[PDB]
Amino acid sequence: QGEHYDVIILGTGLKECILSGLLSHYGKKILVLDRNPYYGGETASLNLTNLYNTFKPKENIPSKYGENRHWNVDLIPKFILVGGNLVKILKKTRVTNYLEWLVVEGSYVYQHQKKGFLTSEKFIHKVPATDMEALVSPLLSLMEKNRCKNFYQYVSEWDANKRNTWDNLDPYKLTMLEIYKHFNLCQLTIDFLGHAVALYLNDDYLKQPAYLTLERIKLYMQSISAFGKSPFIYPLYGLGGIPEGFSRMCAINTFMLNKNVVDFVFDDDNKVCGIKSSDGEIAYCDKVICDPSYVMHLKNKIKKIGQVIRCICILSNPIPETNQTNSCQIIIPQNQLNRKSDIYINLVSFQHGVTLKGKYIAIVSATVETNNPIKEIEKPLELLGTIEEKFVKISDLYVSTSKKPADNIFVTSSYDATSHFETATNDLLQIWENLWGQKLNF
Repeated sequence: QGEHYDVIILGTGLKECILSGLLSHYGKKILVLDRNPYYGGETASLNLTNLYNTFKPKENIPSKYGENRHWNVDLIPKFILVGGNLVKILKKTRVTNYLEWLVVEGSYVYQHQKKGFLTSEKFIHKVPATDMEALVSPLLSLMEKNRCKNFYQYVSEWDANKRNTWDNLDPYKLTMLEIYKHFNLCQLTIDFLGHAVALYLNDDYLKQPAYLTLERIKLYMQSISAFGKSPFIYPLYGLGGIPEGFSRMCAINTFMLNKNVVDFVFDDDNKVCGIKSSDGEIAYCDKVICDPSYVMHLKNKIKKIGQVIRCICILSNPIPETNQTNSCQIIIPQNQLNRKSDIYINLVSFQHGVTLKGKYIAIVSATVETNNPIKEIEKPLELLGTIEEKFVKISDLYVSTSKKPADNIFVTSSYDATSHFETATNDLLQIWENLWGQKLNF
């Protein structure tokens, strides 16, 4: 009798949209519903009116910021690694072409260098990604430069499946730390390699087999060649083209805003079999994918693991010491700020169609470790020069309580503090694997 779908998806956050795209691509019958009057959920894109309504509702919008059409401010701007899986997913689903991609102009890492007699105090530095960049890197002593050049040369020719490229270092038996020690790299070198090139969140990889990390370092290095300036891209007008893109694509094989779900329907074995709205709509389904906001009434679905702070800052000029770049990423390794998790800064501007020409947006993101998260981002904010306005959002971080829920309600994790997309893609890939029992193939 009633409407029936393979999967009903609740929320139009980026992960939900991407998963909807993949389901529609592989022939599944889906319905996508969102309580909000706009797409994007926690990853929504805001114009000026909406940025101000959301964060500064008592204030007039300054005239100097001009018209709404120039502003597309992602709440959660994550850059995308050229060689990563999101790009592969967008290719497969044929959504890539609804978007225009522009390279992020630079990649920086924080390493404090104290004022000397002939050298200024420094904080952030270009991340070297070729042998030649390493030999010339201010991150490395004269000597360490040669060593890092040798390391990059090695990785550049290294192959996980060709032993004659290993120089007798077994990457399945040796740990990454043993590989570093073979090249006699120092701790600060290890710091930026692990956090800013291999793009890890912590130093657990040091004790794991080397091949995992070599592949990632090689991937970073390969990813630059596409656009040269960095291995990261971001769409013109920001990540808001993505839900639009997927809505348009899925409609071929639909998405609905302003749809207020008020209940899950469960069968006799407590497995999801449908959803109901406040407007007396019902549909049946075999599975649900949703963000944590849709399961706040349900038992043992999500676990809070912490909070994230993001501070969106309007600047008058590029970030000092980033070579006047119109877009950039700054990775701050946790040991640099005496803390237990990294801090990240993304910068975007008129280049990516997200701000008025002459204005910039820097977004500082951190995992909350203290009673006073605003204080935790004080030093990072000092990197930005004159800040015109700040828009701060602190959010709870949830993860799902199991990878393969018996009830067939698959919950996406909250977006983490990272400035790039990998961990989001990893979560949606894990959800995909467990929906159908098979990894996505590229």
